[PDB]
Amino acid sequence: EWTPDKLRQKLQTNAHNRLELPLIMLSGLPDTVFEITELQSLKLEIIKNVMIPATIAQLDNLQELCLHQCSVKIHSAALSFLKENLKVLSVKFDDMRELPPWMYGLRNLEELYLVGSLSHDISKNVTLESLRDLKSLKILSIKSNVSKIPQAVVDVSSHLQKMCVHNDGTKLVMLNNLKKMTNLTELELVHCDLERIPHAVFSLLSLQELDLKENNLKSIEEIVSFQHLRKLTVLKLWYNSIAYIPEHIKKLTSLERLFFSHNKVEVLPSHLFLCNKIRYLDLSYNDIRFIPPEIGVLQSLQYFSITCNKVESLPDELYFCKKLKTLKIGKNSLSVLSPKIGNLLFLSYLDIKGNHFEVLPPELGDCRALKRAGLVVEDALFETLPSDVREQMKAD
Amino acid sequence: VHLQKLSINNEGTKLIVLNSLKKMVNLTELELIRCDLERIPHSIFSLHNLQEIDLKDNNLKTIEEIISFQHLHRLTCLKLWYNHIAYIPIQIGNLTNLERLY
Amino acid sequence: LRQRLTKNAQDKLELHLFMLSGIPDTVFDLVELEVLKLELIPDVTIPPSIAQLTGLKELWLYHTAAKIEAPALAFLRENLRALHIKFTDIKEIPLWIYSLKTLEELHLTGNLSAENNRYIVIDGLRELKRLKVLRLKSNLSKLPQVVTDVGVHLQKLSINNEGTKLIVLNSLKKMVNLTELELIRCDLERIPHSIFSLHNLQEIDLKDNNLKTIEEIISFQHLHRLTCLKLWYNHIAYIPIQIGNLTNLERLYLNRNKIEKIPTQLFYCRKLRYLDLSHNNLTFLPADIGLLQNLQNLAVTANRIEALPPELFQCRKLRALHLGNNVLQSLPSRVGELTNLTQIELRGNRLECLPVELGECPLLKRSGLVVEEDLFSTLPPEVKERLWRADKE
Amino acid sequence: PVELGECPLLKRSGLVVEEDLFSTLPPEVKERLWRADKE
Repeated sequence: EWTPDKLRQKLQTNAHNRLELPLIMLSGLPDTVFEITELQSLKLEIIKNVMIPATIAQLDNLQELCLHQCSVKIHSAALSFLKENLKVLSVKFDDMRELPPWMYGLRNLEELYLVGSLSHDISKNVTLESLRDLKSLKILSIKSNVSKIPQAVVDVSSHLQKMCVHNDGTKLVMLNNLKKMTNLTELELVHCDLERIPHAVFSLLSLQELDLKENNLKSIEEIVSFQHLRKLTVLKLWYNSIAYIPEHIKKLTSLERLFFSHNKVEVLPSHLFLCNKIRYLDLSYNDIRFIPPEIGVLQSLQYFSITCNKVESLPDELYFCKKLKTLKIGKNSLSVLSPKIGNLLFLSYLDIKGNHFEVLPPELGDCRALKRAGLVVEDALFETLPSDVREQMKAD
Repeated sequence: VHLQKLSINNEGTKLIVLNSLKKMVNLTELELIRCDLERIPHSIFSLHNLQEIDLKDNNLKTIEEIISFQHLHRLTCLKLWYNHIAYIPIQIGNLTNLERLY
Repeated sequence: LRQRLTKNAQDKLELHLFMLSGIPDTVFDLVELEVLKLELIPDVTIPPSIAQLTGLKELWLYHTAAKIEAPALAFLRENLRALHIKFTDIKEIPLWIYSLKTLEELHLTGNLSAENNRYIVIDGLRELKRLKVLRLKSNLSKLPQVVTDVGVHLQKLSINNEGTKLIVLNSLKKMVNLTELELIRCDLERIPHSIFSLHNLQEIDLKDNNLKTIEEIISFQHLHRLTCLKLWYNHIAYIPIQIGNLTNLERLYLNRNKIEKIPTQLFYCRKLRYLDLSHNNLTFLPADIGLLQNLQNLAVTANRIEALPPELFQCRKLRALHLGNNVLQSLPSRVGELTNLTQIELRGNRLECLPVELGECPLLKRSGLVVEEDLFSTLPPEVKERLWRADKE
Repeated sequence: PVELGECPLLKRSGLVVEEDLFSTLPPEVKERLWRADKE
């Protein structure tokens, strides 16, 4: 059925810059597929009752495998070669048996994408707790309704580094299994229904980043132990419900990325901007009443998003901070764009979309890195530049 | 807050506005088609981002609320069509910024 | 069959015949054909109607024994010029392929070491005086002497041995006309003196030759013709400074190796236009890259570079930046200086955000700028719209 | 001679010069001549 020329037509690239063969709803796997030896990634979607022969030893260039909703079988030489060669795996378990039991005989595996679903008896999945045979695993993303973190992760904590979990309305419990994470660096928990940040995250002493996505954080009071995460630079607590921000932010100053978009914050304190190492601060689509002037302390800031706020007053000290590359103040309650805005030399992005402005000043020419694209505004605000300034601006 | 166009067709039924439309900060095109208002409420000329205003088939015998539109900096097109407008007052000469005066 | 027609890397019209009983007469009726692919056609007899294939220049007989007669033989001798015979037996190789006059490209695949037939079946290569390309994917242990007499007129000799050491003994000094010696998977682990003894090689690609130390490069400066020295797929662990002798190099492809670092003296070759260092162990990328003003595509994908030096952007001729899968902390705004950049691989990495100066590049488009969707969305909406409009048209 | 190198007018499909010494000709000369066979 499938000539090699048809497979040349099917050849494409994927999300990881590998040569992918998308095989969709096939009866099986042809040997003509394995005749291709330049192949870097295999995509098998709902191709069930499939046995992998020794012929995959032809193509040495594989690095990624996409075994999606397909029950696959195996052969001894295939086990040996995919132990030696395969490193990236992306499977979908629509059915528990559609997850094959042989992923775990490998060792060279590094990336794993465990998309799908899970039942109530989570701990009974011995398929999970065989990754002790994996030695090189570093990326684990489990989009599933997982309520209890398995002892699998506890065992593989020594070499694992990235977590991405989408529970989608399922409460995540039993967080000691995330306490006994030791060498983990990235944690992206989505819709885990974690009411409070557990002591698990603070037991982590080398976490580069944390995501508490879609997690109902009403209050943030456990930040006192967050100082133990010296590697923590990213705190992407967006679409969250943090009503106010306390003084405990002073515990960690190594924080660099700070996403509180769509948060419940009412007034920023005097105590956020003490941590000068922050460069990447987000408050997009919040409802902050006004910006206090202590923003002047954040000099090493390069991103300050407060878009769709209720902020009626921008004091000139954020205009005094010239290292601020991105600064998004869109759809606030501000009145007039600052005339002395050309002082910000390194102002790459100024999203001030939908703000009630009157007339743009002529000093946008003094701004070195602000464009019409950068200064996104309503068009009746775009039409306001002097004619010589239009001549200097159309030529940038 | 993010919505920018609201066009309500009612086949000849008057709504009760009652100045409940002032949260249209991002609205740019308020198009009352066959509203039969015969009057202009203050919420129409309170919304600073409105650029398209056509009071079509609203049976305006007189249009008298253009003077308060100067706080609204963004109005650029007054397509006053399909109406009972008997006369234009000479104060219409005060405007300069319209383009598609229909 | 007419809608079946396709094209190759040489942009020549092919057609792949695959499990056919013979060649259909509808195939031979075609007159615009350039490459006819008789692959796995069981013992097909070639009729004289091959004369209808007026444009026919390339035949790839892949496990297809061709039975031919005198008029078709004459037409092939007077027209056909390139012939890639893939075989698994000596009988599969036809004897008439040695009688073609105009043949210039000849490719063999299949083991040639046999009893009482070692380098004797190809004794008819002396009849072929127009041969210029001779690829031998034959796992041969030594180069045949008949090929050495052919090498007076041969300009290209590529050997594939699949990990078998070829007994050089400096026997390639006869092919003074050789221009592209591409030892593919030869597993030499050393450079014999015959490689730099001949003066006519421009392109020397020692692909999977497993050379531990690249030490014979001092003698390559006498090769004024040498401008493409592709030392990829080797255990070169360090580059000695001596390569600074070779100033004529342009396409130095040094990728898929364990180079701990390319040194400053490596940049002493200002003529370097194409530089590939992908899948390497570099510590960083030095400043003397500013010297290489002619650089067009610098490829350091999946190497260890933490910060991009501004001297990289000092050059303006960059066109294809294979910078993906790296540990680049951020891309400096100086990429806005680059205009020739038509594609740049930025997927993966530790890229915090894409600077707006990427929109300043005119030649760059969405297909050129391969990056993750969220990182692309970090750009302002209107510059993304500009890039979209420049892309689709 | 090396005078068969640069100019885009006199090239191989024009002039079929001796191929025995076309091998010892410089590669830029061969570039002009193969350019003839393409252009």
